[PDB]
Amino acid sequence: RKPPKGMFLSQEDVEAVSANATAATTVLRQLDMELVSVKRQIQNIKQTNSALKEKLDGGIEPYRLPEVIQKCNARWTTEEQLLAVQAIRKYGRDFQAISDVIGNKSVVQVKNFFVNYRRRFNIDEVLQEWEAE
Amino acid sequence: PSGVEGAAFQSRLPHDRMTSQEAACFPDIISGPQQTQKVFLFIRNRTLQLWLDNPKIQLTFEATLQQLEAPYNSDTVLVHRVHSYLERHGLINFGIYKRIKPLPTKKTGKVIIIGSGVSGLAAARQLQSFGMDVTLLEARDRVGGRVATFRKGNYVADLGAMVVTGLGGNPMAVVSKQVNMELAKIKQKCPLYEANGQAVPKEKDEMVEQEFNRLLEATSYLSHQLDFNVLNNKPVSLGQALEVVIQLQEKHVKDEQIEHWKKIVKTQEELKELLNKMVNLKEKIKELHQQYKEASEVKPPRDITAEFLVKSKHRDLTALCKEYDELAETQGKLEEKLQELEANPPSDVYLSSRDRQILDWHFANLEFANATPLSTLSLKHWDQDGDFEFTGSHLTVRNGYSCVPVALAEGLDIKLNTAVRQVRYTASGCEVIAVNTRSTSQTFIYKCDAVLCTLPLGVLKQQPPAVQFVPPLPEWKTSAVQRMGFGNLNKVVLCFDRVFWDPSVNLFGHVGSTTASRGELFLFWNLYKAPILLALVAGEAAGIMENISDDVIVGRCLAILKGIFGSSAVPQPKETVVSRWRADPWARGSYSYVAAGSSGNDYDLMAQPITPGPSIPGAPQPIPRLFFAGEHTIRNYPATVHGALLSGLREAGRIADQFLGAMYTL
Ligand SMILES: Cc1cc2nc3c(=O)[nH]c(=O)nc-3n(C[C@H](O)[C@H](O)[C@H](O)COP(=O)(O)OP(=O)(O)OC[C@H]3O[C@@H](n4cnc5c(N)ncnc54)[C@H](O)[C@@H]3O)c2cc1C
Repeated sequence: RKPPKGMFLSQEDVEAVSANATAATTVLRQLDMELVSVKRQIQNIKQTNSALKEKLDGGIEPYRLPEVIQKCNARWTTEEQLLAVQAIRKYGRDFQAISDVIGNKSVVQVKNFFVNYRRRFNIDEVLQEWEAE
Repeated sequence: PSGVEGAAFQSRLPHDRMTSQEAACFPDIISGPQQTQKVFLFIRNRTLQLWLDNPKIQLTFEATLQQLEAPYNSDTVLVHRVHSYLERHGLINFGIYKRIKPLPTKKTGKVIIIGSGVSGLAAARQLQSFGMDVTLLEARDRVGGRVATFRKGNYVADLGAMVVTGLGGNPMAVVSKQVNMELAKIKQKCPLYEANGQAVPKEKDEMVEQEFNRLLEATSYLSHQLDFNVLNNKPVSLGQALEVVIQLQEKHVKDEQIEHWKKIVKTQEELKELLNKMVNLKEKIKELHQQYKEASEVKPPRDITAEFLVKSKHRDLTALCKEYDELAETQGKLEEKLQELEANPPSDVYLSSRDRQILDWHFANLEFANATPLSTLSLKHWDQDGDFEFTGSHLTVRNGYSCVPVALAEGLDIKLNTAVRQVRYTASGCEVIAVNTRSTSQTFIYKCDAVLCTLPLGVLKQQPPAVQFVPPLPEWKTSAVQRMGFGNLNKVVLCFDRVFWDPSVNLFGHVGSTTASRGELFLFWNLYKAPILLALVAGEAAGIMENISDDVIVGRCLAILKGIFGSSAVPQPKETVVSRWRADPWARGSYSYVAAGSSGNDYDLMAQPITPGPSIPGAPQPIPRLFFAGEHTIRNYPATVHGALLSGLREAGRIADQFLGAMYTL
């Protein structure tokens, strides 16, 4: 059998509330102390977070850059070949970043680029440099 | 139940099974084949049915056999044995009936019965009914003892027993047919009225009550499932066990809040650590924007490394603006999750001070029923007799319960104002020494074969002793007396000239302001035809209230009633009476209870008769001389009138078996 519903009586707890004289008021005060100590610690983190909240006021709206609606393309302008080599130097293998920088190349076209021009732009060496930081 | 099976149930017997008692008288039958048992059981059940269907005339053996039909009328010795057994042990022809056969002219054996209580009277009638010489000694100037009824003018109010606790299997059912007891049911709806004098709301009342019953179930769980029955060598009380349960509920309420607020802070701390991530990312975003701005200030045409800067810093920034937006969305969830948590707090308290006072009333009512503070009741055993409770509504005796013992006393040699001082019992017989209560010098001596002691437990408990036993009662009997509990509760009778309460409300409560005074005037009954309100003192309060003037107690009652019914509506009472049962020397308290460290088994010890030592040494084992009855001997029906009645019937059977011989054992 179990206790009535919403009545809690663990073996362990019975022992603990009876064990000594006033173990009742002892255990019940430990929790009154514990509660107020958690209630105060709530106020700290509330007030701490209220300050951190206020710093972010404004969001990042003054720092937002408009949308570049760029159409993908097969051809590689000598321009964007050079943008690539430099992007490789700064980003290494983050083909997404390299694609975003160049603007008009899909992420696969970037991966292909690595392979086609690999020899002509010493792309090995270029990566060794990026890795070296 | 109905039929012959109804009679078995109505006589507290299992219809389909032979009792242990029956096995002793009919060992041939019960060891015998299954068929003969069923025959027996029918013959028995039928015979009871007959008696029950008309308890105002003696059921003879002839009459019984008359109504039997084959195969059951075939064996006439069985039918005679059964009838005799039943008759002997007061299952039939008990109480007040017309003797078909007038009593025998000559009596056999002399028995002295101490006390004209219902137990005493019941035995006396049976013993006399069996043709013995019976004489009862009553210290009081009236029969009934703890059945006491106040009468003045047309006011009639029981200061002693009042309730018939259901008729379903109650011997008093049979007695009510035999004696005009004006039996009115009790409408159990009892509204509570706090210290101020304002009724408790339905919501409150129902909540607290339900909690009270839940707390009780809880104590049972501690007792039976967790074996929480000893603590620091001492037995655990119901009182202790309720505290422990209540504390554990209070403790749980705190444990719950702790866990809820700990869920807040853990999540609040996630938010803290997130806001830091957001404020540092904003700082980088601020700086990076500036760099992109500066690099974009360099007007074209420009070489490709300068073009790469604008592009890379553009990408880098929209990349960081992505992060910050994802973190802004995460912040939104954790911020709303907070409001849910702060909106769904666990219960503030287990019980408030105002609930806890109402709960104390529900405890006071239990202290009232058991007639003792809950600190005294055995956790394991306080309710053991509760499996044998009768069915049906509880009723009051409208015309006063004294009608019953008075009816039983008719035709009995009762010596009133005769206080037993000493009981001597020896192999050869017993002498009982009493005095006249009015002049203590005037001394009486009664010689008899057997003594039946119906002295209240409170009297048996008295130190120094009111009654001396010679020889002294054996260790096993006296220890049982110490161990058992003799409780206390008192009634205050308020007789008015007008009804100012609700005539549809039978009973209503008052809620005391402290735990310490929960019992004090905690309940009022309107149960009588006349305009009388009865007020109850229970629990710890009862014993203390016995040291307070009647006038003061009536004051406190009126005060409370002014509160509930308005200061105008409560006149001065015409007549008032206040019981002080613990004070009363002829019953030192109200009735028994199962004290902590007692069990029902003590009630059985108290019934066990005493057999003296042999007069001449080496002479054979004597007959039992000193017998015991009264409530407090009857394990399964203690603290009741029916219990007393039943104990009386029992001892009469036992004594008659001893001194008149049992022909029916063969
Ligand atoms: C306030 C109150 C309310 C109660 N309400 C109920 C109820 O509602 N329902 C219910 O079923 N039961 C109730 N009871 C219990 C019931 O009254 C008893 O259980 C029953 O009457 C006891 O019968 P008895 O023969 O065992 O003892 P008693 O009735 O006390 O009889 C014992 C007799 O012995 C006499 N006596 C004592 N000392 C001596 C002496 N030294 N010499 C000679 N004689 C002596 C007494 O005066 C008494 O007449 C109530 C009891 C009380 C106090």
